[PDB]
Amino acid sequence: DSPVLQSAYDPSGQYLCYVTVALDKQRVGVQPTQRWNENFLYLEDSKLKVTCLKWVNVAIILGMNNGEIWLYSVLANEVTYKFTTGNSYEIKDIDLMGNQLWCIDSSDAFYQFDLLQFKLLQHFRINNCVQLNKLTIVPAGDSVAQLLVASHSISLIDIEEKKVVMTFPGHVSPVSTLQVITNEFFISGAEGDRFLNVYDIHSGMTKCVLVAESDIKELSHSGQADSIAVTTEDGSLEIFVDPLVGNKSKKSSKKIQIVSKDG
Amino acid sequence: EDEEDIALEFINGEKKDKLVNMNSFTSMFDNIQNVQMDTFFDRVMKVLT
Amino acid sequence: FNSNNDEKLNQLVPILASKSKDCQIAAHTILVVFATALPLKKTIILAAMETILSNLDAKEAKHSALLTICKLFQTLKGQGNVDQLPSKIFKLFDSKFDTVSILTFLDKEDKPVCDKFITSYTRSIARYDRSKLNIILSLLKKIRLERYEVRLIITDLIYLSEILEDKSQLVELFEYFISINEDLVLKCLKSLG
Amino acid sequence: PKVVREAKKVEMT
Amino acid sequence: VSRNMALNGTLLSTRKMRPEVRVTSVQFSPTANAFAAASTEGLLIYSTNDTILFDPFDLD
Amino acid sequence: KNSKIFSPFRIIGNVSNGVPFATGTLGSTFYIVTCVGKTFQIYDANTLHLLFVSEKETPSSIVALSAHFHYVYAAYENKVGIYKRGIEEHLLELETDANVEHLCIFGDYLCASTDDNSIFIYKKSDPQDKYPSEFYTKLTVTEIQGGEIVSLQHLATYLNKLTVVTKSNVLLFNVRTGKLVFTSNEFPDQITTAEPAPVLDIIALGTVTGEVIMFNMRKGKRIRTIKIPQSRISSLSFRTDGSSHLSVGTSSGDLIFYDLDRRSRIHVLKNIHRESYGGVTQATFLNGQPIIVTSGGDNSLKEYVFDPSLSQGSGDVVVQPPRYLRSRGGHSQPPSYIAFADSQSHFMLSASKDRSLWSFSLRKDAQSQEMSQRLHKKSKFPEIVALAIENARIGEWENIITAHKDEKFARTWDMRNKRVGRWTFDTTDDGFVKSVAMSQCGNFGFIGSSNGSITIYNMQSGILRKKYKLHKRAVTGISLDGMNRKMVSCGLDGIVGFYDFNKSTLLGKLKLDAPITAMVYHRSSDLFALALDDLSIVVIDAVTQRVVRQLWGHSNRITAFDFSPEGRWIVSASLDSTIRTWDLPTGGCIDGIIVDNVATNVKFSPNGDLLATTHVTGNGICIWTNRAQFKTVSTRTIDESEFARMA
Amino acid sequence: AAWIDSDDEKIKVPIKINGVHYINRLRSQFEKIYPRPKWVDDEGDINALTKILSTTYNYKDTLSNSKLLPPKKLDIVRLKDANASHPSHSAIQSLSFHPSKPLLLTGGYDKTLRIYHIDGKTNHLVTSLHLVGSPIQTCTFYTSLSNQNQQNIFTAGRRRYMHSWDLSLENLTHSQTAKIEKFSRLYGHESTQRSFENFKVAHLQNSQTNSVHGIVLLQGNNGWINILHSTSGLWLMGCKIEGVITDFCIDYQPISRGKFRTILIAVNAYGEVWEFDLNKNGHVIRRWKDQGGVGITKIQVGGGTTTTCPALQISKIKQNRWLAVGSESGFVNLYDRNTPTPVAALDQLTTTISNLQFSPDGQILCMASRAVKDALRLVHLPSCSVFSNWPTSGTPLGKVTSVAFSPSGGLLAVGNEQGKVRLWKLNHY
RNA sequence: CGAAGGAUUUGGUGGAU
Repeated sequence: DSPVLQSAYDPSGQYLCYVTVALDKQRVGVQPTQRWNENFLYLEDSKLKVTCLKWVNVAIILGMNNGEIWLYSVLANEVTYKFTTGNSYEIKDIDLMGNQLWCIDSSDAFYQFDLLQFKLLQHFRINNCVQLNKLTIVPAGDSVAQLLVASHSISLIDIEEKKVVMTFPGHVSPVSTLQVITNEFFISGAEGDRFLNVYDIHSGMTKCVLVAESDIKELSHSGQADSIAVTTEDGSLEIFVDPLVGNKSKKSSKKIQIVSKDG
Repeated sequence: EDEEDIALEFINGEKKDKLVNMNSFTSMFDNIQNVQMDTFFDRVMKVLT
Repeated sequence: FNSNNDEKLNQLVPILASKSKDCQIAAHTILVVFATALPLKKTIILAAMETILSNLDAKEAKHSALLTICKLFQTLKGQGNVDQLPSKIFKLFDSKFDTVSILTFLDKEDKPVCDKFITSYTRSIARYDRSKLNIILSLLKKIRLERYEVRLIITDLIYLSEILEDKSQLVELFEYFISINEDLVLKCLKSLG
Repeated sequence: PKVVREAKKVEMT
Repeated sequence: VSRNMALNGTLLSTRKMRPEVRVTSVQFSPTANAFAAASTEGLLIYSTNDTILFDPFDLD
Repeated sequence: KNSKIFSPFRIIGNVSNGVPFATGTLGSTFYIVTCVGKTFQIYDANTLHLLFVSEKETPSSIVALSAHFHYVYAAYENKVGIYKRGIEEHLLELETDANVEHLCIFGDYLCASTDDNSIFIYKKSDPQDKYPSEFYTKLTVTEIQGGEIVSLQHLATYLNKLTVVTKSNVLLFNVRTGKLVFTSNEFPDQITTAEPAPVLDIIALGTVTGEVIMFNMRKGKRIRTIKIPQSRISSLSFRTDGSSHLSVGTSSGDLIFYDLDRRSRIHVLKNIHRESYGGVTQATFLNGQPIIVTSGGDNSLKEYVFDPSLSQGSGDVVVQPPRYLRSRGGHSQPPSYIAFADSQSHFMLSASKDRSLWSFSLRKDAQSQEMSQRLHKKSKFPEIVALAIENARIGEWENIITAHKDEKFARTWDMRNKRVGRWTFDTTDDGFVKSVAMSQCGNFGFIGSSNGSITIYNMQSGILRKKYKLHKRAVTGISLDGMNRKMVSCGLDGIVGFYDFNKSTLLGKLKLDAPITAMVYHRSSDLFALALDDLSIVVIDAVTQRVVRQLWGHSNRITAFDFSPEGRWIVSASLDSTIRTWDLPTGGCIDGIIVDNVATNVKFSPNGDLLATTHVTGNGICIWTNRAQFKTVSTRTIDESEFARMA
Repeated sequence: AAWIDSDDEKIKVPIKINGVHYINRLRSQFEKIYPRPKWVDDEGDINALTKILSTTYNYKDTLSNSKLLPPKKLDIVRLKDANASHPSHSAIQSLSFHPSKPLLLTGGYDKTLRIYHIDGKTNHLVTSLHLVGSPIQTCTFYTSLSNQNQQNIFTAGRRRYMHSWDLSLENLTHSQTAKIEKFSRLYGHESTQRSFENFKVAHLQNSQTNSVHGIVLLQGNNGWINILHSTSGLWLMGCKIEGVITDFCIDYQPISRGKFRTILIAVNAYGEVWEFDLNKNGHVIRRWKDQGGVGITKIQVGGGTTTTCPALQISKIKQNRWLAVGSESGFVNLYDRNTPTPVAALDQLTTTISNLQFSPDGQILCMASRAVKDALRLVHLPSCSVFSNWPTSGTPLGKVTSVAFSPSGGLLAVGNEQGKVRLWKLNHY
């Protein structure tokens, strides 16, 4: 196991925000990837834990197990504002598109928030969603018209209709990553799995299944399906080159490892 | 001043009290006959104190 | 016998109304022993007084009740431990125990530890009774109240000066706190204004 | 001897 | 050999005495396809004649 | 979607899905009907022994169950089926798309409430008719009249009156005339449960904020108010044994009992059902007994009984606490692994994400039991990822081995004793266990480490004996022939290891194009199949150490696969939600299926007549019948394009 | 009757009977099937206590709100071992948490200073330092009270020299080398000192200049306590007692804003207790005896600032209210600092006491003995009564030889002769 | 050896026999 419970690069990839446990308390810190800062936000409650971590374009949104969302400005090193949901259920996932902010609780309740207005816009429940371990907002224009959600399978829901639109057979294990690589092409990954399913949104057919040498922890995509970088649970980084161009199952082309001089 | 200092003052303020064990009220039955029960309550307080 | 088994004590909780004096003081003993054995909610404690003070008519019952009353708050060990009594109970308490009776209660050298109850009583006086502020001064001299009990008593009197008109008994109370632990008075004033 | 509390067989009526 | 609950072993002058399950004798058939076991109920015969199993040899 | 080789018949291991269960009496035998997804199950209250099941699965999940003598009413989507002894006799179809929500049958009337606050009324065509079939009229309650309908209830001594209870308040409708006759006063709190009291004109009502309201409808006023702060009522039921008692279910899983005469609490049962699964979904006193049945969404049905008072006098004062008497349960989460216990095919072992190991009986008895985890001396363990069983040495020492998630050691399980064994097996290479296997003789256990090491222990003494270090990546499969001579291993590194177990030497090494995921070894035929990462199944014969058959067609990773007991067929399941039957002699797919839920595990029975499969959803096990065991089956290769079009 | 039907009265149901009468017959029959019960018929105050018992079935006051831990039930949970990431090869002779950062320092006869990042789930090792030929009988962190940027580790063993390891700036982690210094000059008092193995670190305020700096205390051959400057190492003053020095403990008495005095408490085997004023050249200011003391082995203070609960600036300096005195017999006399008479005479342990340490708040006393395995109990203060639920016979402690409380979070570390540091967390904190 | 004890007896219910 790694001391870093959660981490996430900024969109530019120049700054990394990570959360680690100091004694019984979690602390959140930020470091500059391109090149030390000794300032960490301290959670005063041992019970309080960081469930979600999301950068904003210089604030970072943190999902709490308490059932509320904190907005953190790293420069001031203080929580500027806390968005509190009515329920106390822990937030499972968080995503953003400008002012739009969508989160999901352990009750599988969708919520909508506005950064500019600091208000809870709408909250709703959609049937056939028994768990929601992942939330991702489709990048359609400048507004949200559909949402990709996955706990064991993957489902597509329309905000206006408040109903599911399409369903994709997902992994047996809980889904860990649901990043959208390009239009009508989003990658999926599950905990303790070496396989990534590339699904077509419009059609729903598995275009490709990318295979890692070991269980995949994190996923990073370059450009528009140009490449995908996946961190393996064994500590190695695998790179897939043009995975969207036998054809069903592809393996990583380049493998990167870190080892000390001693060995 | 700080709040945690006030909390530590509260903790400092708390004082011990004589805890009750199984063998603290056994002797009462020995001297329960022909006793004014006001004195019985007084003895209960005395042992409790 | 069941002190160790906290679960069994809880089931013993569900398991005074009689006009007979002997029956009321019998209930007093049961409440006193159990409270030290197992801590209870202040609502239980406050509700207990309302029963004790409802039919408190015999003198010997009053004496045993007052000893019981003081004990219960000493068992209380939570926030609001020394907060003011609520209005209905305080009116009930003073009616069945005049101020002079309590002043005599504090007079005796063998008084049981009651500073938790006394401090909670003092804040009740300031909140509800402006005439008895002088009795607070006499009350404080008789019993030495522990530090944080003093701090809260300084805390509420500060609001009195801002709200209540300046009075001799009001400043004399402050003058008393100027006499004892002058530095602590500044701390209360520093934190509050 | 402590109070015997037998889990007597219960058949429905 | 048998699954009859009546048979004793499947699961002062009077002998508490009932039939028991037992195999008196056994031999292979010279055809090398079956073997018969003498028992209380009678001569049981077990054979491989069905040969519904798939047992390929040197297959590619 | 239809298999020419397999056909479903029943699911194993599920007692209740969370829908409230109904109760009824057949003569002197009382029965409980419980919903199981798209089917139901009737149990005898005297012994809880299964009696009958639905002949066919409903196309939609059952929402409400009602029982009346020989007939049980099940509602699903917009149509209500009348069932007798588990058979379909007459189906009721509503004229609106709105699905049914609640059911009430009194006298010759059947009342059905839909989501749109519409109540449908039916009458028996004949007074002596066994069940209501004719449609009388439709009554709809508007928002002004009241809120959404909480339930449909009928109080005793009411001629042709339906006591509809809504979220806002209670409403009375005369179904014969179809008119609102009485409207109850508005209640401050949200109503959640309603139950008719035995006494006349009083109905118990449960709110969301721990309030029980005993509304006398004749006088139209509150009678009593029991307060349960910080709770919501889930079920209500009164004791009809001549003793005035009341039962409160709550989402927290606590069952409370009040004595209305004395206005006191008798006893409280905590956590009888899990809160996360809805706690006490339903709890009912059996008519005229001290018997109270309880159920929940955790796939468990329990019963509690009130013994006679131990005091010769003041028996009401001295009330014995409710006592556990009998119950069933099953997995509270979908099973992760399955295996057939014995050759006879009477018992099956099951492991789930709930960290619990169960043994499910296959026969009508439906007996089900937990594997006791109490350790031997010389919380639940983490979920299993691999398991092997063997039966030669049952009753002498441990005969089961298991590998736990994120666990460096394997635990043993004794089938005869139904308790944990006294042996634990370590990988000894700082690696997690990824494969577990046992020899046919039952003396040896094989453990595969994530670091590529294979450790061989002894089952009876639990002592390390042999260690083979060939694989450099995780070992995903181990198998030994019946002769205990040649052992086979596979690893994620893409190689297949061949050993002489007797002499401890290399017979050979074979490298495959794609990494291997799993292994299954057929001892009789001496063939073993491999699930490769390239979405292919590779069959290899140990004797000649060459690839024998390669199978293609799966569109995604292969979740599970197995050999037929005859060694002639392999059936596999993959993440593309398909089950394909492959005929090894011709090396082609002969049948294909499409499952709504991906089949996680697939296992043949020892006899071959039966096939057990587990899916991603559902707390039961889907068991299939092998039709080739009753007739011949063609081996013509299935059309791939048509099968893809079907998917 | 709130409601009346019109249909029932009009309709005539054949046996022909009118509804309302027919309804009455139905009411009678059901009344025959079940008797009418008596509860339906039924429809400051003295009944307050009766009502409140009915409202709730939970009667134990919630401990989450209470700031004082319960007297008799301790909510303690075990976490991952601290040494698991990098095991030691000898006994854990001493333990010490960093005053602010989440680090746990270990030492022993391995001659290795292993510092771990205590998180409770991984417990990885930050760095290590081997001191060739220098056994470690005791090690401790030190943070200057004035310059918060000054960190330092002081270590000593059965040797006539002491090692100091500077951790200021980036020396702890980034530096490829360790800045260490050897204190080996006693300035003419070498006869009094044979070894540095027993030492402690405290703060001394030079009153005339108001400057505050660290001091290093040592145990001498003949009742001698030698005091050295923490950084410069110069010999400041020496204190003498009579009989063989057994142990000494340190107390702070604040005087005014920014002013405090450092009192040194030393005890003899007799229980004779000396108190030196280190702000006045170490002159005795009080003398007393341990009531019924004999074979004394350890002395400790807490409830305020101390080596286990150091302060981060002058204003956090607080006076300890508790004082414990161990013994070979296993008695632990307790004194309330607020001849003295002990408040209690704890006697649960039956072997020689070796470790007495209070919680940072002074609410718990942990006594342990190295003589026998699992020799450890926790006493609730001021109740002076031992906790019962923990430890149990199944609790792995071994030959307890080191104990430490984290400054915050209520974490407990207990090392044993086998080199394992086991970690527990107090739920109240 | 050892995460909030160990060992012995015993009532009843459930499944087999």
